[PDB]
Amino acid sequence: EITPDLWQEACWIVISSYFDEKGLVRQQLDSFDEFIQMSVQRIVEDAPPIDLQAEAQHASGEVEEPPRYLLKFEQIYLSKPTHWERDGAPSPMMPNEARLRNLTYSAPLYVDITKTVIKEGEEQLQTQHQKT
Amino acid sequence: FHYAGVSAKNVTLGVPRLKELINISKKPKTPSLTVFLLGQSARDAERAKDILCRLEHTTLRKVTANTAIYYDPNPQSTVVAEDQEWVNVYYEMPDFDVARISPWLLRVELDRKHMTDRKLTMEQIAEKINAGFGDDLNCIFNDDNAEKLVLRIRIMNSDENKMQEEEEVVDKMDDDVFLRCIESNMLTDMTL
Amino acid sequence: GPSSQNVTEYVVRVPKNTTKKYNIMAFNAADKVNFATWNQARLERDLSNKKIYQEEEMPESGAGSEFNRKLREEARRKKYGIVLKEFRPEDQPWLLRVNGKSGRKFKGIKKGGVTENTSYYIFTQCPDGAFEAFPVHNWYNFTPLARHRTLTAEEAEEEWERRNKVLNHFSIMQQR
Amino acid sequence: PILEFLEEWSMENLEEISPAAIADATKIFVNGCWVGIHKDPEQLMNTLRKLRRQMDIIVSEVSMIRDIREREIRIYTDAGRICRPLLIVEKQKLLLKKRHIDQLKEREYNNYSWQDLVASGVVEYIDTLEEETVMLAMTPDDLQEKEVAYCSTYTHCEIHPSMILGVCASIIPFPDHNQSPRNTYQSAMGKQAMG
Amino acid sequence: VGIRFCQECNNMLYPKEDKENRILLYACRNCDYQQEADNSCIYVNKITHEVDELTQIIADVSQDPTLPRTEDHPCQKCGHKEAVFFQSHSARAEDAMRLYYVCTAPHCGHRWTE
Amino acid sequence: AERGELDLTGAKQNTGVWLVKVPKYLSQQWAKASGRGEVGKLRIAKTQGRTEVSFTLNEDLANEHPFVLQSVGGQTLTVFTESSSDKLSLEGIVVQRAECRPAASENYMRLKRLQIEESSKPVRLSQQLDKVVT
Amino acid sequence: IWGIGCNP
Amino acid sequence: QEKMATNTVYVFAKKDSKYAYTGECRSCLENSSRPTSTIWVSMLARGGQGAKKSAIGQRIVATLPYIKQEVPIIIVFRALGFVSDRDILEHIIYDFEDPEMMEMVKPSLDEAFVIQEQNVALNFIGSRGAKPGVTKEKRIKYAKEVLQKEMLPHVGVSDFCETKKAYFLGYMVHRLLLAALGRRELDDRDHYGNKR
Amino acid sequence: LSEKDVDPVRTTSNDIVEIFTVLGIEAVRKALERELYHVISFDGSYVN
Ligand SMILES: [Zn+2]
Ligand SMILES: [Zn+2]
Repeated sequence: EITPDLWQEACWIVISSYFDEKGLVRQQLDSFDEFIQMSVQRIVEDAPPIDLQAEAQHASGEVEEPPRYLLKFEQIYLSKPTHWERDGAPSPMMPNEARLRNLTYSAPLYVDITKTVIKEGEEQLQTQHQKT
Repeated sequence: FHYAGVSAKNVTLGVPRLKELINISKKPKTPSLTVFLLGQSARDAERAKDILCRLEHTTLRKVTANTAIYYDPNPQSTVVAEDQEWVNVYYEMPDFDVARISPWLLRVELDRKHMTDRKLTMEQIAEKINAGFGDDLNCIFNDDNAEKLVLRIRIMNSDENKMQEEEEVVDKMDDDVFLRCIESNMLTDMTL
Repeated sequence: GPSSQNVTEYVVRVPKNTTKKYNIMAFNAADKVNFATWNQARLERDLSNKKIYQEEEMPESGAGSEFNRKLREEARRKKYGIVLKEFRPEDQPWLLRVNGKSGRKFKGIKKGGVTENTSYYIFTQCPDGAFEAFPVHNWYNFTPLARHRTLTAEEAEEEWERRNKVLNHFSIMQQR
Repeated sequence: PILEFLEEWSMENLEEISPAAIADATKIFVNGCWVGIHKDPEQLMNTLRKLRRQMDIIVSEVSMIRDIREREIRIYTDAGRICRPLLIVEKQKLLLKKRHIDQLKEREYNNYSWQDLVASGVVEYIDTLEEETVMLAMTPDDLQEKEVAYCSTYTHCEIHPSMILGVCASIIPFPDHNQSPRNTYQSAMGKQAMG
Repeated sequence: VGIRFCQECNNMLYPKEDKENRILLYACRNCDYQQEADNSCIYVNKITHEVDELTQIIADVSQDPTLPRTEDHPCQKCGHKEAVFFQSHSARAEDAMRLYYVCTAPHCGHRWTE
Repeated sequence: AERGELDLTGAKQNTGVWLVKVPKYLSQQWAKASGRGEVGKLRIAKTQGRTEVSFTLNEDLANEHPFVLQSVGGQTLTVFTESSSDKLSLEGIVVQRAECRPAASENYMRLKRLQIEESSKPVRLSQQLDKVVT
Repeated sequence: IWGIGCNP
Repeated sequence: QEKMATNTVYVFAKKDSKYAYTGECRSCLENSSRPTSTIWVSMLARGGQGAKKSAIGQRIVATLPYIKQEVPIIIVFRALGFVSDRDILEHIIYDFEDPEMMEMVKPSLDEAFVIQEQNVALNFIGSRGAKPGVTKEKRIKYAKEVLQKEMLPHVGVSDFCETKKAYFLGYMVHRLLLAALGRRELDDRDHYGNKR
Repeated sequence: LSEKDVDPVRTTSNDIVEIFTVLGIEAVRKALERELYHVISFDGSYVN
């Protein structure tokens, strides 16, 4: 099944297959896809949770009385590119409209955030804010 | 890059040389000196070779095959088997033995190819080393008939005695470390 | 004899829980560790937090701030950094002192690389004749410390200033 | 995944390694971190290359390099490594055969593409570091075929030598018959043409 | 030549001379252990550094696809015809283009220079 | 006799123990029940000048594991236990090391891929949203 | 592009 | 944008620099976070001449990140906790049989023979650190933090990873020694394998 | 120049600063002219 002296056809058939599957600008598109799909979520998850507490508020017995607020970001979501008009009504933004009207081609970025309140009342409440 | 092999020397030419001359740089990139021979030395290649040897810097490191630092408590013991014969000959009528003998030994082997290429002599090297370090170094040199050229060096016998009643406990570098420093200085700056 | 063709097969037992946890104690071969001279030994958690973590906040903590000044002092120290960490012994290295102070001292450090895809078990002979396997809770590599005179830090700094020690170093060690 | 597989395939970890044993064994670096040593390097190298060509655990972009003189195996999963696809040569025969080009020729209504060629093991992506360990043939038929012996151990083959040129230099006709500065100048002039 | 580490402290032993017995002793500075030296050589420096590269060559290099191979030079040890041949591949090798042959075939591992 | 004293009786008796590296599937199979007191049988067959070690998986557990030995002369290993009563003890000295390897070659890679997918489940990725959140 | 003595 | 490869050891020779051979490694924490921190291991040239300097000849130094002054390498190994000279050389020299590499390591061992305490070495690193140090305790803890995080992050950043860092540091030294002996060729900056 | 069997008259160095320290300012005038002429005429070009 060897291909002797038919190689000029075969090499260009395989080259054509390469260029059909992978375009000339595949590197930029693939790198940006990696960014959005993985790196943004990983950057959100790598960030340490926010820990906050009051500075001995009320000057009472203060046995850990100041509440502790803990925030953890999770599950980043991206919408399709959208343009909001002067009326405030969202609408999809086509690239040519961005070119003509000098708009920026951007997409909204949403994160789920979980907020836990620890007031040393023997109860902790973990409210969740979806798609902030 | 596009000079010729006729020059047979590194030569700076073109814009860099123009910059060197224009700025009168203290250090040229390729300092060179053209020596014209006076008389018969120009006519005969061998005499020109003699002048070359006179004009080219030569150190002990260039002519030294290898250096080894040994500890030999007794010179007569001759820890190295090879040096037995000439050490025995030298110590049949020993010189400077009355002061003392330093136990640490520096043994230097000189490549015959380099020695004959520069036309150096073992006695000449011994004299130069003796003059450079005065009496602090005692040198033993083989005859040229010996297949391996060996130079044996020991610390000063007077220094080994210290010639001092107090003797000072400073004990700077003891003798081995001092011998290593001597070896490095000899190799770098002998200027034979 | 039977030794040239002996076949031994034993039951394997893995108890769900053991009162004593199982660890690994590894000594370097070059150390030449010998247990014949190990008449007594002392293994305990380190106190190096004395030098770098705790009781280092002894004097400034008990200086005597009070009232509004006490509230401000506590809050200011806490917000200045991120609350200094105190003793949490279970997450600290181990110190071994064989035969008291006279004998050699070793330091064991938990193997940092976790075995997320590996487990280690130990087989021990028992009268019932069945092997027993116990999981390795932790791995420790112990390295000895010589029972020799140790240079003082201040003296060490003074000596290092004279980095060019032309004089013999051995005499310097003898002087100390 | 590569680290897990390496642990499976008899790679002693640095922590468990006796310091004396390192001298006689190859060091395995993954993404520049010295993971461990392996007593038998060649078997591991062949297994890694088989896995990559089957695309099982090692992705295609991952590059394995073995420096035989320095006793080091380096595996890079890092981003930003530049790679070019090359045909694979086993024995002295190209792995690409007429059946593959027949399936590619009817690329429509056969759903056979470059990804199928990569998965089949006919082609492979090789970065420069791995290029240092690869014997390449410019043209398959000429170099692979037996002649006066120059190399009998070709491991890869170039798909076509004209693919070394870029986008602007590819429009030059008969580039090999021009002086090199002229090709460089045309590459710049072609960007300024009108169309 | 070789460096010896003391058993008691696992540190380097430095040469020392006992004046009383005129005996060379390798003694650590940190600990008092002293050992008589059999070699009696403290420091050896080879300025020519004419060290054979046959020892440094690894037998594993025979597996390299990129190395040239000759069947003209047979192996001395086993008679295998193939033998990869390569140059010094070494910095500070001065000026040598000698070919350091390595016999192919498994486990022979024979390195010879002609 | 003190709290920090190490019971070196195991060292005095020179009790010999074997250390083995075993895979996660085997350990997890053992941990599934972990209380039945039985997980398998270790069979060692010795010949004139060669010894082989193998482990058989229990039939209930499954619903061959050859062992490869490793030299222990390069490093000395001992096993010590920290009792819940704060009485440290030494069990014995390691005299042999072994590794457990899977029998299946290719189909085992399928189980490895399943394990990789299970380990990749906690990994979270950016999610595409069709409609902008209001 | 010619030789070592010429031009590149 | 082209950049030099991270998490790799490259040995170069710089004529102008006092170091005859310098080996550098730029380390990043798996690209997850933090700027890339470069640690250089350099060998001082034998050109410098003195009664002790000529005797020691080439002496290895290390330019740890966030420490202003060059630190002798044996001191760094002792700071990591490997006090014994034999163990340090075990990490640096993989085969003790070769005499030339041990000869190369000997001068740096002599330079650091004053410090034989891990705590003292940490205090020395802190004291020569660029950031000011008020007390010995603070200096020791600060230098320990620098070694844990700032230096060779890719090998490890936490989880008692001193042995891995020691082995990689010893690999850097081993490669520098091999370059100095001439057994390995100095790396080339232009190679596109290095240019991510 | 001091070494025996070396011609003191014709021996010349390419470094102009050495010529200045050894032979003087007029000798440097001539030597600098010679060196510049060499750099100019190596290609064959001629400057008056
Ligand atoms: Zn000692
Ligand atoms: Zn052979």
